[PDB]
Amino acid sequence: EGASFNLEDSGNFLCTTVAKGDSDFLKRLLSSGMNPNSEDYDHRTPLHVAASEGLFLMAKMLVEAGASVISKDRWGNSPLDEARLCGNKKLIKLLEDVKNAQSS
Amino acid sequence: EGASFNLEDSGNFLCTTVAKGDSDFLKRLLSSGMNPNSEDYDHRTPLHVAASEGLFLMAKMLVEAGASVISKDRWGNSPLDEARLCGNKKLIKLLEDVKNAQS
Amino acid sequence: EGASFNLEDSGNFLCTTVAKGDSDFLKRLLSSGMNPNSEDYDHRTPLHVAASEGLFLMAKMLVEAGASVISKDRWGNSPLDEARLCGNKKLIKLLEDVKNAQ
Repeated sequence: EGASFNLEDSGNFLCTTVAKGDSDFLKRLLSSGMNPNSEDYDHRTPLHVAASEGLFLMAKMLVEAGASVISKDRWGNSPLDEARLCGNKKLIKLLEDVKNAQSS
Repeated sequence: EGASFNLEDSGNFLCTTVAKGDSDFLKRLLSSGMNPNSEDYDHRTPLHVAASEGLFLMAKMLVEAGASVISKDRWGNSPLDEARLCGNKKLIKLLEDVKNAQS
Repeated sequence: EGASFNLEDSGNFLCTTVAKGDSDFLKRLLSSGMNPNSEDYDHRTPLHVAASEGLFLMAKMLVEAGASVISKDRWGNSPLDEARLCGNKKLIKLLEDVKNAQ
């Protein structure tokens, strides 16, 4: 029927969901695809939160939803920067390649 | 009756509520004794959000609730430090006074 | 029923309420029909006081109500001038956007 949350701050609710860490909840949400990424009160997209948290599965799944890596938090840090800070090889490679491609 | 909040992620919900910016509604939460020390997934206190955004009044009441200002976030900046980054002289003033009390 | 505030020294009361800093009280006040365009005896709008105090959330409520950004104070200073004195860059930006719109 064309399911779409379209909730108030649904992307910010995804920031709160990455705070929850429920990858299944997130997968079903992003299957409904309410929002790819949206800045939180810290101006951090849910991709920022996942990348800083090292949640590579959630971050890759958000990138599949459309969470951009060129977005930067309140302190001008992209999710790629957070992933590089974390040091997650798979997540670092994913965000490096995706953001470098996104620049073009 | 002693009914408490018992609400999941009190810190993150407080960050969200301060983000809304309803000073009297936060005050009503405080009349229910709302969680003084709070933090979201980025370890950012609602004090952090208020100070980075310069919400001096919200931070004023929240600190009145007994909120820890020396507490820092994922970035290692306290709400005092976040206000210093934002340069809210009045908010820096209040947070510094309460910190000198706390230190 | 068409309630109107009809309260003496409305601008002065609004400046004093900005001094109170109760954002919810002012939100409900100016959303109940009161106009914050009115200034005080010092011709300072409540927007003037908010901008000098750097009360961005409070001044944003104020502007949405209709508090003039190009109105001057007793000393001939706009709320934009008050924002520049405060040092709040973002407040300066929205006040400049409003002056251009107005």
